[PDB]
Amino acid sequence: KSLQEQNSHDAMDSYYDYIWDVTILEYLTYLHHKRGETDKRQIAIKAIGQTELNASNPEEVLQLAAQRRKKKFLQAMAKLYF
Amino acid sequence: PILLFLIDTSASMNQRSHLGTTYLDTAKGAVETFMKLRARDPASRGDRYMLVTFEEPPYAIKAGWKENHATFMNELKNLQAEGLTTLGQSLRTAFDLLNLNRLVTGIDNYGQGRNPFFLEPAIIITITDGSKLTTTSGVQDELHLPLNSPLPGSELTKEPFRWDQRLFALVLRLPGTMSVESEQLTGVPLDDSAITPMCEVTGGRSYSVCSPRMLNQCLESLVQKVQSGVVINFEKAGPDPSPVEDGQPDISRPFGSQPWHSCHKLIYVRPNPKTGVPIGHWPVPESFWPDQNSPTLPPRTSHPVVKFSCTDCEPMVIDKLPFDKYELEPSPLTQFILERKSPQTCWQVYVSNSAKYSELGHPFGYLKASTALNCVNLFVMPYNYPVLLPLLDDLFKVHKAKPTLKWRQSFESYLKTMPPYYLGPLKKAVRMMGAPNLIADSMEYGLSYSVISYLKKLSQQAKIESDRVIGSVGKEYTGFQVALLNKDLKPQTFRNAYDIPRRNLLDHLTRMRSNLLKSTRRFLKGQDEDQVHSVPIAQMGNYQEYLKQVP
Repeated sequence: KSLQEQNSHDAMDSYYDYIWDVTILEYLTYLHHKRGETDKRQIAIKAIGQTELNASNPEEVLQLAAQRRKKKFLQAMAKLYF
Repeated sequence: PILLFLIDTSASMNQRSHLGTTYLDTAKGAVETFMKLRARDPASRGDRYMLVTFEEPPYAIKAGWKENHATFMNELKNLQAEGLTTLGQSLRTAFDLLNLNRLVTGIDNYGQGRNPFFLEPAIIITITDGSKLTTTSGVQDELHLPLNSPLPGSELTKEPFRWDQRLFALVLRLPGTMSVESEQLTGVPLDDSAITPMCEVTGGRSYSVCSPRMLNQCLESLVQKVQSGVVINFEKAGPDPSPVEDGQPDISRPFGSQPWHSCHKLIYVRPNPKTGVPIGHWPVPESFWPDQNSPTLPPRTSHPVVKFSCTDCEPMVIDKLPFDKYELEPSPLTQFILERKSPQTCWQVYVSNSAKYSELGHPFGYLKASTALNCVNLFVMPYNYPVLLPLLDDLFKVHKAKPTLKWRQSFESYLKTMPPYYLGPLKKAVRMMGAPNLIADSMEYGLSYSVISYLKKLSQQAKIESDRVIGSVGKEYTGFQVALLNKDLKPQTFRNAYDIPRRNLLDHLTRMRSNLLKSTRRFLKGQDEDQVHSVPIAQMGNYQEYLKQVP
């Protein structure tokens, strides 16, 4: 519901590095293909096609990539606010 | 047969494996290697290839009945995985295509029984990844097919699939980093996906792959299972399996959960060597006594439920009466019976709710071990064979057509107990028997007038829907939309001044002037027209004269 809207006052593409779920990136690619984003779609494809965020990795690799992205995103929020 | 591939085109199918290639490219390679391994088999001259993607209609059927092999290749190699994981709609669309042409041709004769000789073999293979099922509203936990009834006549069968088609699933689980441990299992595991219960219901199996070698084993196994047959659900009912006197009954044998209770398993239908269509004689009976005044037939099961009784009997095989016999492919029922090792005994198979007075059904067939004990065959005769067959024996032993009286009363009792749609084949039966006096044209009715009118009207709407679907495949104030860049634009630099960029404009201008001052035999409207996809020697060499025989 949040990603469907078109009035974001934060960044779109440069926050796509702090995502680690294939489902939400799947929805992002679908939204960008429907709504005409031919360039944010390629950013989503590059994010999905990483050999770090595959669904069938060992669980340790996935959770460690998740906590790395959690650290970087929370630091980015502490960069913006705080 | 009909090989249909349901290729998942969701964005989650865009993950990259350890091979440096995407999951979708692995799916295309799986289709290509399936082609090669199927073409190795010297029985695949006629095999119609179809492709369905995870895209909303009418852009759902990539290749269908009216396309050819080259367009199937071109649409296969040009797939983009940019959708959602909508498995239910795509599966319903594939089944709707296949059952649509099925009900168009009248391959399934409703009301006249079930004839497994009328067969259109079909295997559909869904290649996906096992991600979460996604809609536009949220994630869906459990796979539900939509029930909108688009195809006319969908209410006459409970399940959207049929008994001539089988579902298999290739779920790609290739890890991003290669596994240090090497998989050494001969068999392919089943997956914990949401597609596995569906393919177990339809009479298939879900192959789970984690390595390219595992993909080779899965695809070889999938090639080995593409044959022609009918999937029927065999179940036991009533008495327990009979303990052999030589065998020892044991408490350790499970009396509550035994692996061959129910099996949705295949039986083989060999083609006719002289024609191709198996010239058959006997139908597997319905699950209802036909009321010839009911306005509607009850909806039929997609997969027949046949009950076998394990009570030992004698296989009656009469001379010159054409029975029909099938081979049933390996199943825990078959390994049990091959462990029994008794080619002089048979088990009695029947269909419930097929009798006028009894919920139990009089036996219509027997399953029987072969002579070499290699496989267990299914022998089907007309309905109530232990009653009918000795009287036919008696007529060709003594009576010589024109019979006695009590035997007449025996056939009036039999035809009162006889199903009426079986009135079709049994008449045809005596056309091989040598006794045409038993033919009576007075009784030919098997269905009501209402259901026949409904069947004709259903066939007409099926023809209209078939035409529609075949035509569908292969195709400054509040009103302002900014145009997007088109890859298939083909910017024609000589036809229009708008398409020339500034930085080469004067250059191009001189070239344009040269064209209008060339005055050659051929005038070209494009600076660079190289080719499109393929540059063949044979295609261009045909457009020339080569007058050199040199003999």
